Amino acid sequence: MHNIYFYKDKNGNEPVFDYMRELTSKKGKDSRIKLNKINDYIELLSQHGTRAGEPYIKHLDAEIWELRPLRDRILFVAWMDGSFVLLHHFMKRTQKTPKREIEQAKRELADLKERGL
Amino acid sequence: MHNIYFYKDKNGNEPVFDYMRELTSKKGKDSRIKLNKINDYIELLSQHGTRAGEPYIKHLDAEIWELRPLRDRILFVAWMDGSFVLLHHFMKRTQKTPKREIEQAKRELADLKE
Amino acid sequence: SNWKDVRAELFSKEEILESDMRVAIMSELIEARNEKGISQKKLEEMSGVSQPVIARMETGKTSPQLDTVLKVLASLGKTLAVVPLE
Amino acid sequence: NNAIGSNWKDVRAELFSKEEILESDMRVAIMSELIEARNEKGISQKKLEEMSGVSQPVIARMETGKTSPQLDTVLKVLASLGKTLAVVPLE
Repeated sequence: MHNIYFYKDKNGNEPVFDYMRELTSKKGKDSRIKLNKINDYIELLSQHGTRAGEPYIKHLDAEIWELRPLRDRILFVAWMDGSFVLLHHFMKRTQKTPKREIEQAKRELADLKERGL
Repeated sequence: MHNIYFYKDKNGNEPVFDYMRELTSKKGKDSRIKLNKINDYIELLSQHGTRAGEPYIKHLDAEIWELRPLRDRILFVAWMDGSFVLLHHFMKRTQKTPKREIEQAKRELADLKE
Repeated sequence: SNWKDVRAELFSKEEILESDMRVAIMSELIEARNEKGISQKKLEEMSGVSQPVIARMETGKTSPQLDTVLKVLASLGKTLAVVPLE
Repeated sequence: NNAIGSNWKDVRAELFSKEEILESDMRVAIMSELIEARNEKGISQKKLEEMSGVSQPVIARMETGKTSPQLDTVLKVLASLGKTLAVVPLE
């Protein structure tokens, strides 16, 4: 049930992870409690899909899934599946959080687009 | 897997089961801690016999053994194909096993034949 | 790429096993608030666990006590069992 | 015989809540993995403080202490004894 892939950018070369890295650089776990994070919520995906998902995994708007308790994160997923995975994480202020990052949300399906050709 | 039997005496009261419902009878986290510890150790004697080893079991004298949960001491014996009988119960006050308790267990193993 | 593969490269047997665990308690709590219809207060009711202690279960938090975990699960009719490797 | 009394399986159930039973079967089941370690695999528990990074006293409270462990510690320990815990259907 439910395999989960990862994505493709320019080089390819896709960063995504050194959020998941460089907390590997830092120190024990206040780094890795920050990221034991989704090892939980991604794991929580490939078992559940989202049935469930939420509370936590999300939606804000358009075509839609996903994510966590704490600071933060991500608005992420594509329909030919089970899997998906893709774009980036970067973080914030909240609780407003944004009218601008729901177009750095999408800013996305450029990704599920002709990037899924 | 190994059956356990409480020794009943002549009157006939099981002394180790008498002590247990008196643990039950009272409140306090200490009552439960004890009682849980005992419930662990007899379950461990039931599944493992005496190859439990230490800390749960020391051999003492002859066919008298002790089960050792926290500070309670429960004397049992090896029995029939193959199984055990819990004789009676006491609380460790000393680093040397009171020899008084051991004869009282020998006497109970005695009664057990007939 | 693939999840299994980059799990094993940013983690290895290590804390995967405490995630796989945390994720499994999340499921029975989620599956209980969603599919059966059982609330978190009525979880405090059936189990006697402080519901804060429950809510800090579902979130990663850091690990709750073997006991507390077993009453909650008990009262969804589940338990922990010990099982072999791989 | 005569002065041969209740079976434990009956005295356990008159005195314990099925959940105080369940809590215990499990305590017991853990004690049981440390017993195999000592007598069968041959792992001293000082050697398992090294393989797991759980402190010697933390390990031995699994056998001798008054309270229940937090969860991770158990995972860590079972994990070098080559076991985990799983969620399974109650009875």
